[PDB]
Formats: sequence, C-alpha cells, structure tokens
Amino acid sequence: SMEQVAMELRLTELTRLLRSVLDQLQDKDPARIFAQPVSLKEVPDYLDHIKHPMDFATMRKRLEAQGYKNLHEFEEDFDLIIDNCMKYNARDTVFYRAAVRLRDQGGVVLRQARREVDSIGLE
Repeated sequence: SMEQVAMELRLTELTRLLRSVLDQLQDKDPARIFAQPVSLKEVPDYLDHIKHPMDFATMRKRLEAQGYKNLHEFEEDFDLIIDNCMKYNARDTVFYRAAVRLRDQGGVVLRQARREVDSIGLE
C-alpha cells in the first residue's frame, strides 16, 4: 500500500536523524570507553551484575536495521550505556567519570533532537 511506503519513508527519515544524533553522542566519548560491548572474556562475571548490556556498536547495528521506531527507544539504549557503567564501576574510576561526562554533554544533543523529531514529525 502507499500508506505503508509513507510509514517506511518516515522511519528512514528518523533513522537518518538518529544516525546524526548517534555520531554526535559518540563524539562525547573521546576515550572510546563505550564503543564496544564489555568483553565477557575479560569481565566474565559481567552478566551477573548487568542484565541488559549496551554499547555504541550495538546501537549502531540496531539503527542500521531501522530498529528504533521512535526517539524514546533510542534514548533508552543510550541511558543503558550510562546507567550500566555507573552501577558496575565505582565513583573513583575513569569509567564512571566518563559516563557522567557523556550523560551531561549528551543531554544537550538529545534536548534538541527531541525538538527536531517533534517539529518535523518523524514518529
């Protein structure tokens, strides 16, 4: 149907916007601490602690499959990256501190992304 195609175009548009958001957010992790999934070879007990691991590479895979239907779903995954880190790692670690900085700097980006999604009507 034509309606299905229109919905698919909107999703493709959302995916383009979220790709730009993702690139901007990952720039706020210059150390690449959140770039890849936590290695279960190097941290074998990780899943005893963290029930829903997340990282930028995993988000990018979902994004390119157009697996984020709205901004909220995307934000949920970004918040997992930060919240998982701030539970597993203590306050006096480079990991926790990187998550705090990513959260703070990323909030700015996400604030305007919400306005753009609403404005242009992408969800």
